[PDB]
Amino acid sequence: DKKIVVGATLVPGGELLEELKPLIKEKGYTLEVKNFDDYILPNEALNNGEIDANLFQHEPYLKEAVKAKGYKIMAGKKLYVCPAILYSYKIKSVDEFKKGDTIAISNNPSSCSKNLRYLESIGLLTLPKGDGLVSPKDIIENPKGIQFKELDIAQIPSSLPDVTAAFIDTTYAVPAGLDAKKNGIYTAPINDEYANLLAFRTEDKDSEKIKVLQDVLTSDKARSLIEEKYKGIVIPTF
Ligand code: MET
Ligand SMILES: [Cl-]
Ligand SMILES: [Cl-]
Ligand SMILES: [Cl-]
Ligand SMILES: [Cl-]
Ligand SMILES: [Zn+2]
Ligand SMILES: [Zn+2]
Ligand SMILES: [Zn+2]
Ligand SMILES: [Zn+2]
Ligand SMILES: [Zn+2]
Ligand SMILES: [Zn+2]
Ligand SMILES: [Zn+2]
Ligand SMILES: [Zn+2]
Ligand SMILES: [Zn+2]
Repeated sequence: DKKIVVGATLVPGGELLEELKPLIKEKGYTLEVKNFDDYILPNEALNNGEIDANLFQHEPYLKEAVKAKGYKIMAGKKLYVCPAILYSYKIKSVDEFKKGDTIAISNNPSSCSKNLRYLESIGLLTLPKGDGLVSPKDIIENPKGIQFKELDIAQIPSSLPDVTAAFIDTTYAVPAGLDAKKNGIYTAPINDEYANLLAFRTEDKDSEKIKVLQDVLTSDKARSLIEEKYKGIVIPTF
């Protein structure tokens, strides 16, 4: 009734929501955060009706989820970007890549494709022109003989000792104890197309609960919380 149940991955959405509880209480609502540890279940729960909203994804991921699963869900206002970061225990600069080196990448086709294009933009390889999805099979030039290890996203943090470098979502990196200042060698450009945001059932588009959530999530308090906790790795888009 006056309870809002939001599903979220701990970092950054879960902890942001937790610190916004008092502000939500000021709007006359109680907030409960349901923790999820993966990118699949939060949307199921949302479409099932178990949660009022979720905070873990960007709109492109949601659109792909809607296409594959037929969820009746929707992206809200852009909140913050979480640029992909390339981590390494073995080198400090992308200039230090050499023959035989291995990069761990997600087996998600969109993430994989996007990661390969990041590596292209820094001159490490070349891909065919266009905007379609690319894979390691499509690499035209590969000067430094970089091999790619395609893994489940949950496995990538623990792979860092066994590979040269790895692309890891901040949602996975931070709870795994990875420090981007210490071990990050490349951060992806800011692109608000990939801004994480609140998602909710299309039916609840104009409901007060979603309205309350998006108010507090775009507040000055929300901005300062993001900046104070993540300092550079999660960037507000409001
Ligand atoms: C579940 S879509 C990926 C979300 C992740 N925090 C990112 O922006 O990279
Ligand atoms: Cl809670
Ligand atoms: Cl319905
Ligand atoms: Cl309703
Ligand atoms: Cl203001
Ligand atoms: Zn806290
Ligand atoms: Zn207040
Ligand atoms: Zn809680
Ligand atoms: Zn899970
Ligand atoms: Zn309903
Ligand atoms: Zn509702
Ligand atoms: Zn060095
Ligand atoms: Zn350089
Ligand atoms: Zn202000």
